Amino acid sequence: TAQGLAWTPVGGTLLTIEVAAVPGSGKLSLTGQLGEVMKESAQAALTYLRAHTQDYGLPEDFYNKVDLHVHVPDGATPKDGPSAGITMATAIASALSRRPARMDIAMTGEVSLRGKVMPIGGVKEKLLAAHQAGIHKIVLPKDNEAQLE
Amino acid sequence: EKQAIARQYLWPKQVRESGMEGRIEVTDAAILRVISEYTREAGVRGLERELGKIARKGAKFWLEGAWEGLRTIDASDIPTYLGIPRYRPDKAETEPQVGTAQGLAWTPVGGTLLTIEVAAVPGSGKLSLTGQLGEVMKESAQAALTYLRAHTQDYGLPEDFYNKVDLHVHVPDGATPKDGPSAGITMATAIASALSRRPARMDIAMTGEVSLRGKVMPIGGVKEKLLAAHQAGIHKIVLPKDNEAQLEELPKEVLEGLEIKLVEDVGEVLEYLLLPEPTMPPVV
Amino acid sequence: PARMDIAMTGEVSLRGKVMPIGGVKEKLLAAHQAGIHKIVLPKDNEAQLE
Amino acid sequence: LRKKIEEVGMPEAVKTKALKELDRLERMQQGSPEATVARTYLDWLTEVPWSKADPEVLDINHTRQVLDEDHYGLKDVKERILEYLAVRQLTQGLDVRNKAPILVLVGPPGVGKTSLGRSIARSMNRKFHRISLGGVRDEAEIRGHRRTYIGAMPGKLIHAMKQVGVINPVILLDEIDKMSSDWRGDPASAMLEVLDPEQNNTFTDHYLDVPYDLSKVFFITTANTLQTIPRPLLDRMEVIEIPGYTNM
Amino acid sequence: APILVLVGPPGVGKTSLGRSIARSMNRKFHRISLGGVRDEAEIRGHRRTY
Amino acid sequence: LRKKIEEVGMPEAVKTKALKELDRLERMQQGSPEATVARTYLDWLTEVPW
Ligand SMILES: *[B]([O])([O])[C]([C]C1=[C][C]=[C][C]=[C]1)[N]C(=O)[C]([C]C1=[C][C]=[C][C]=[C]1)[N]C(=O)C1=[C]N=[C][C]=N1
Ligand SMILES: *[B]([O])([O])[C]([C]C1=[C][C]=[C][C]=[C]1)[N]C(=O)[C]([C]C1=[C][C]=[C][C]=[C]1)[N]C(=O)C1=[C]N=[C][C]=N1
Ligand SMILES: Nc1ncnc2c1ncn2[C@@H]1O[C@H](COP(=O)(O)OP(=O)(O)OP(O)(O)=S)[C@@H](O)[C@H]1O
Ligand SMILES: Nc1ncnc2c1ncn2[C@@H]1O[C@H](COP(=O)(O)OP(=O)(O)O)[C@@H](O)[C@H]1O
Repeated sequence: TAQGLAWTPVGGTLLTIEVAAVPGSGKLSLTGQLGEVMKESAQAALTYLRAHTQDYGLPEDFYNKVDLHVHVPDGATPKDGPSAGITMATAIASALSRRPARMDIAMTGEVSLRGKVMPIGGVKEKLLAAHQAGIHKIVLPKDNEAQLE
Repeated sequence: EKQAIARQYLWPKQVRESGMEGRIEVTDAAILRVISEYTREAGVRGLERELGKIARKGAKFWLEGAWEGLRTIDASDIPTYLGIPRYRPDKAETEPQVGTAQGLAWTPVGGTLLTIEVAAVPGSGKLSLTGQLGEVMKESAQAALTYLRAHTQDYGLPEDFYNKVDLHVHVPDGATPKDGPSAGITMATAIASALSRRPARMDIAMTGEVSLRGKVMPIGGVKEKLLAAHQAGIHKIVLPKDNEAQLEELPKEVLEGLEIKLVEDVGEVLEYLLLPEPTMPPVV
Repeated sequence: PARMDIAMTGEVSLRGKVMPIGGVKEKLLAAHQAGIHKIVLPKDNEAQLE
Repeated sequence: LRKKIEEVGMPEAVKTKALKELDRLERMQQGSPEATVARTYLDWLTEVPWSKADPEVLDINHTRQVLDEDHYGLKDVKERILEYLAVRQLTQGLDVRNKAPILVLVGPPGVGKTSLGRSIARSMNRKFHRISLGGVRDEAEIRGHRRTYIGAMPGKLIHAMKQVGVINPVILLDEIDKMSSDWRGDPASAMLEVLDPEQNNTFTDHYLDVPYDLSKVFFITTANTLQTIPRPLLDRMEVIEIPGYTNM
Repeated sequence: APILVLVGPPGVGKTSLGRSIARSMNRKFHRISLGGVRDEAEIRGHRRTY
Repeated sequence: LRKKIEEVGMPEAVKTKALKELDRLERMQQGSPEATVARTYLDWLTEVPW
């Protein structure tokens, strides 16, 4: 489970991403009314984690022994975008490595296959929403430090 | 051309039009920073608006507390007169990376840089193509992979990657739609480097279609791609042989700065871009 | 066997965590017309029993 | 009326138009369908202001002390307003009528737009008047009607001038997004004719025929979006974006 | 040698070239900017009977 | 207009229809919005080749 941040036209919103790793054959299910860009970012994060399978203590062959399921509550609310990349990377790595993720840290950021964190948009609504809900720690891309002013 | 137009015609008009007369002045680096970081347009009107903003800032700072003579605005003072930079220029890499290659794109507002990146993980012979790619570009990827499956002994590729390796091709960023066939070679370089564990030189941009038997076919829009490759600091281009008739549309100082190599076969590209020794352990 | 004299409603998440719903009034009135006297309801909907 | 008309103000073509109704003597005590139109015409002619202005303060430090005690937040919007006002006071003569980067206030509904217009108009100590442009789709709603008709009515700007006797008031053209254009009519051409400060000095109506003092009459426009303003009006503007408010 | 048309993106100088051509041959310069209506009944007028 | 209707053309039924329309236009008073429609219609019937 990891804590993420969204952008509505009337302000920001906390969103929780939770994933499950159950025994299976390697399928990937993606529920919660997700758009196409968000499914592609989840697939990019999973490919990055399959490449670096020894750096983080992941199992050696989870690509054909584990079915993953990525769910973003709630249903009946369509969600899209790509700023959710490192949140899903954190959630998938926490579920595969059986290591708990800290929930008192919000995060946001687009991911690529080399593991590079890309800039995002709408940073001040997300940070105001994270502040007025009681979260005091943020992970942000370095190329968004211009907009912290 | 935008820098020269802003020097000659635009900036004195905006200064005289705002009320200042020679109590304020910009340099050339400030003009190039304003163009590159506050303006994305084919015309010139947004740059005219930005110079108007700078002159109106200077008029307000004159009317708060005046100064003596001339004040020369440098490139550091542009965010103090315009705010947060709202665009990010393209940067060229410098290190040979394994599994990626440097490509060129084309918009109706100017060429950009695009980076193809490919991961090769153990699996069962499945191809994934993400990054909002159209159909022509997916078929270009399939043609490049079939050429590489037919020629595994020539490049040191593994003997059975068609049923032991999953491939994934990603083109950042994931939100803008990307289409066309002009990057057939870039994908063939990236897939071959990802499968054979040897790095690809990021000094060199490249373009051109590919056929199923390995012929580099000509492409379109070469001057915008070459200008964008020159502005980002890349001095080596791989280009199809059939586009040498179109190099005469470039400025002379741009053409002297670029070292252009003209190809017909894909093997000429893979000999030139890949470094001859593996650095990582193989996939399977 | 699941006992059938209990009507229930609620949204489930992947962690096993019941989340609130809408239209509680009409659902409880329809369950009370039919003769069901036992309801399972999420905790965040007790503000709407009023 | 010949007591009323020979007073302070009016130019001399106005006087040649003003000597029209001496020999328009007897058609109003009996009849007529177009008798009170001339009575009302010279009432309009002596009613509009002439040669009386309010002397203006243009100090930006007094403008900050006006704006900050009327609104909370909106500090960057205040600063861009100050920049526009500073370049307004700094230019006299040339390049003040060649370039009017006319203010456009863009934001969602519910933010303070009209209140900023009244606060700007109270900062320069001048007399505010608001003209809404909601359902406006005909040029005679901005211009006049011909006095040769039964119902002849001048435009809204003659009303805005006859409210307050200053030569140069502050007028807020509210909601120019909603100017609907179709076949046979759009008053955006009259908007460009009255709005660009290089042909508005030769403005006229279909009701009155004299030129006007629409020279330093300060203008502010508001909008909810940009994409429905006509393109010949989207060259004389300078947008200022009001985003929406923080919880605190 | 027929009607000349000037094609390109906006922002590139396409009106200032027209003024340069007009002043080079000592004419005068106008600009209709058509498209403000949705009919062919505003290029040609309507008669007095309307 | 009566002379013009008599000169050019016409088929016989079209001629009688145009003459009845002309008499109808002669009975009514001018400037009314009924009269301009009949005047425009007779203008179209006369200047079409028969
Ligand atoms: B990211 O791209 O900036 C982000 C994606 C996201 C974040 C957290 C949870 C799900 C998705 N995008 C958004 O904030 C999107 C809106 C958006 C999408 C594309 C471009 C710009 C902005 N947010 C949502 O989808 C959303 C859904 N429900 C409520 C609020 N926001
Ligand atoms: B090529 O066809 O000249 C090239 C395709 C391409 C390949 C790899 C990455 C990006 C693009 N074309 C373009 O750059 C296209 C325009 C095009 C498309 C189809 C046929 C002819 C020309 N441009 C883009 O896809 C693009 C441009 N800018 C940003 C994002 N995408
Ligand atoms: N920043 C602010 N400070 C103080 N009062 C404000 C502020 N913003 C809005 N208000 C008040 O909000 C109320 C509504 O303001 P309006 O100008 O009517 O909103 P509006 O968005 O302009 O409405 P429309 O429909 O878009 S024209 C007024 O009483 C204002 O005083
Ligand atoms: N090549 C050029 N040299 C000098 N000035 C230019 C050039 N191109 C554009 N401009 C300036 O930019 C402005 C663009 O205005 P305009 O020609 O109306 O744009 P458009 O033709 O796109 O409507 C002109 O006023 C002109 O002064």
